[PDB]
Amino acid sequence: DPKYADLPGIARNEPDVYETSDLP
Amino acid sequence: AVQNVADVSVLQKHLRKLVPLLLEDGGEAPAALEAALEEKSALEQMRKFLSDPQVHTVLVERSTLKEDKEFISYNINIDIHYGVKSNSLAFIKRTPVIDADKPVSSQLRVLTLSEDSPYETLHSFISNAVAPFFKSYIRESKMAPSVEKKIAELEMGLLHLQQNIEIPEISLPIHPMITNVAKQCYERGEKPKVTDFGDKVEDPTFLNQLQSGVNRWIREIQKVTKLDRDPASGTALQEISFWLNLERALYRIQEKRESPEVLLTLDILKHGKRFHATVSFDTDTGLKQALETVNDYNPLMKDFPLNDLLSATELDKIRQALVAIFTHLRKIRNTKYPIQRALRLVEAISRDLSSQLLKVLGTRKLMHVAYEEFEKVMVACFEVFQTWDDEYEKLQVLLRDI
Amino acid sequence: FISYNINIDIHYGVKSNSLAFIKRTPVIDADKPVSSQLRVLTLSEDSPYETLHSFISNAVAPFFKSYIRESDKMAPSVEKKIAELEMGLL
Amino acid sequence: VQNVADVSVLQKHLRKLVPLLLEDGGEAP
Amino acid sequence: IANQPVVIDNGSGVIKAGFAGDQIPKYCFPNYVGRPKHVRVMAGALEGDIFIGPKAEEHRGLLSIRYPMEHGIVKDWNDMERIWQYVYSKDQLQTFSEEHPVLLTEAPLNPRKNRERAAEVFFETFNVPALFISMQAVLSLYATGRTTGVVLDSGDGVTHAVPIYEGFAMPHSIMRIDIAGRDVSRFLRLYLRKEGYDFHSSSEFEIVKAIKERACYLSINPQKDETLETEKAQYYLPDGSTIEIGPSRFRAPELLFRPDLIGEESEGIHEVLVFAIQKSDMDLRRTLFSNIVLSGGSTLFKGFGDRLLSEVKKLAPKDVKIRISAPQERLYSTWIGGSILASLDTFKKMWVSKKEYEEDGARSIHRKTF
Ligand SMILES: Nc1ncnc2c1ncn2[C@@H]1O[C@H](COP(=O)(O)OP(=O)(O)O)[C@@H](O)[C@H]1O
Repeated sequence: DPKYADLPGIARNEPDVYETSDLP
Repeated sequence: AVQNVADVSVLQKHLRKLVPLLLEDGGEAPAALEAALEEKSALEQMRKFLSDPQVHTVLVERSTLKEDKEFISYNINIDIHYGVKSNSLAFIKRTPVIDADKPVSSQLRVLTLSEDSPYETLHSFISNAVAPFFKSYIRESKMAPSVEKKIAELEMGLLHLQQNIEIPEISLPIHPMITNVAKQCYERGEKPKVTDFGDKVEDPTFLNQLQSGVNRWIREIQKVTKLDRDPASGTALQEISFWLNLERALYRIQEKRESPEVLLTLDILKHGKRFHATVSFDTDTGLKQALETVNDYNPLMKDFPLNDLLSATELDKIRQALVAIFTHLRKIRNTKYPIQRALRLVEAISRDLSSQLLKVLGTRKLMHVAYEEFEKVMVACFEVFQTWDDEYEKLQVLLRDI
Repeated sequence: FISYNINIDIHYGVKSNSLAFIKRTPVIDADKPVSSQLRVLTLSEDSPYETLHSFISNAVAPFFKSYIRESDKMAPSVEKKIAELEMGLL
Repeated sequence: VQNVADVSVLQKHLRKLVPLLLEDGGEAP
Repeated sequence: IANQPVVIDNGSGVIKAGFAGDQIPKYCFPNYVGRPKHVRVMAGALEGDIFIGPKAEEHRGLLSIRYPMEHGIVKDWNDMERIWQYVYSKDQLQTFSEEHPVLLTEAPLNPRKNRERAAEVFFETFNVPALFISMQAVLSLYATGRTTGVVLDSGDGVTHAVPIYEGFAMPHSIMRIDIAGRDVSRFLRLYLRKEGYDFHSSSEFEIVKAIKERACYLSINPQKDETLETEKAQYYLPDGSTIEIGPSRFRAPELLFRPDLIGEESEGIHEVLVFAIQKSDMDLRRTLFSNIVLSGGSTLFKGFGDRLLSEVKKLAPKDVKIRISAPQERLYSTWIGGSILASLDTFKKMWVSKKEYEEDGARSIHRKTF
């Protein structure tokens, strides 16, 4: 989108939410 | 500005070009439009619409006389009345010199005060095409904005004072492409998830169009949850009628908007992060507000002895209606209605009661015929008066309890 | 350029004209005269603001004046706002 | 549900009415 | 209405602006002070002396860039009014103070005098018809769609967390430590002098800011990675001089987690948020483990989120769900949340009327914002 174009940029190759290991 | 303008026969001919298809039974130059814009006074009117700039229209009303075959004939004068006894079809003199030099229609118009109500036909024709021409004129880039706002406000007030129903339905146009996806995801994949749309996510213009459509639905929510009227216009029964009507109207609209297809489209827009429409749609909800309101009033807003008043030829039955109504009123503990609105309500009904008393007592000829007849009828009236009095006093006591 | 089209698109430019019979009974039927019960609307070849002012002044001044001096019910305010809009557009 | 001016009906009425509302009377221009 | 509200996204160092319902602020620029320092003889220079824009970002060798917003708390309010007049410039807004509603962004738990003086500005100098200031956390949740959460952020020298479920009144459940990147940049400059690179000017410092925010990360294993050998890759100045990586670009931002190295007993975001969790209630803390509303523009560096999650792993007990709000446009998201907030129905009652200022203002301002 032009939203990310006209601005300095959003997240690069990394999401927002993460997750702990299985069976914490 | 015209001197050797078109003849009165030519004047009635142009008047017939506009008036025979509407104010008459179709066709060319008939005798009705001829008598309308061809007589001596009509010749002076032709000179006023062609040889003068003051007359901005030539009122050719579609008058009719029934009780024979309504003689539907046009009458061209300066009497552009509303639609109350004739369909006023005025030859709008848009230009002063509507003569034989220029065209008889390009230098004019046909403004017509239709056979319907002036406010109804005015609001209808206004909102249909009058606001569009001036809207395009102003839309081509205020005074033009105030004029368009006045046209829209006039159509709103005209439809309000004209249409007493005033509660239409609400259109929810799902975008046809999305409906196509729903059909393709309706054959055996009946639930249209996000994935099927795919590249449709990058449609901020298209999804913005849909966002705007939902915004119109929001405007409709405002239209639904925007008004109630003073508990004095006509009988209060009319109000109770629209109370319940608006209750199931709200519920109907609720079931309409609860179509999971529309909701699903909103979910897609939600995925598109257009939180604007979603949240604003949720905030405009006066839905449960109004629903709960009429659900609150709803027990007392149901099964009221309304025809007992209109079905009481005797004062005894009048008193029966009084008791039935006041006892029906007692459902207050579950409604929470205003004191003033209730006063105005009971007072309007009380004036209606007096009117029914006029309806029953107006043919007694008390001062004309046997005096004892008046004695008996007035004793029954006394019964009505005191029953209204003391039972109303009991209502007052219950109001103290309220 | 002569561009006559029988549609519901009521557009207006600097010299765009039109011709309509906005049916009082909106369902234009062939079983009866569809042109009979129709409040006509024929946009002349003049300016849209001037055409709108002349049309408003020709269809709401004496009509709401007569419906205000007699009789729907909001003809006085309708005539006031209509005359104001007509004079303002003029 | 179907009381509508037909394509030929509405076309003929609009053609016979466009000249009366666009010129000094006459038939379909 | 043409009198559309004005969304002003402040910040200790950055500020944005726009109208209601808009999705991108068409005006984004910093927060500073500037004035010339030399003497010309030949005319043809720029005048106004307090510039904001390419000329300001070009004639840096002339102006004296300062920062009145001490941890956001501004002191040169007059100069801010000048800036706000620039906000109303011929290329900026062209509107008048008495023409639009104004929504303002803020940082909590500030003295009343701040809002007082601001009300004086926008109601006497400027004369705003509808002015309102609130918490960006709500706007953040609006921009993310969530309703309940622990909203944490970082400005430039300001950091704070707001763990609250749906805007419920929990003032005792709020933490704030205002310290961030500006001093880290000065600390970077300190490292520079430590290996022979002295800098002192305002513009010079801003270039260092660009270096910092341009080149910084977080090596997850401090001691371990320290034992290893670096790269010290060099970036080049406008002239083109040595800018090595050094221990700096990863060791210096860790000071935000070991704040005692600056010589100040503090706790570090992690412990701060943990205390905020302790400020909450056991019958809600599970949701709060899921409620991880992160934000802050300074936070946008490498080795940040996931390493901080490892910090949480060391802190939080078993069974915790990572649900981090983290697009890089969280700054803009505040502005956007305020934009949608402005585009509302109840918003009319939400603001402060101008006549209310004419009557009393102050106490009513504190009453409407609470
Ligand atoms: N590349 C970057 N990575 C991380 N942070 C940055 C970067 N560039 C700028 N920043 C910082 O992010 C901060 C934005 O957070 P914000 O809350 O807007 O700060 P402020 O409150 O000072 O306006 C700015 O102060 C800026 O110094």
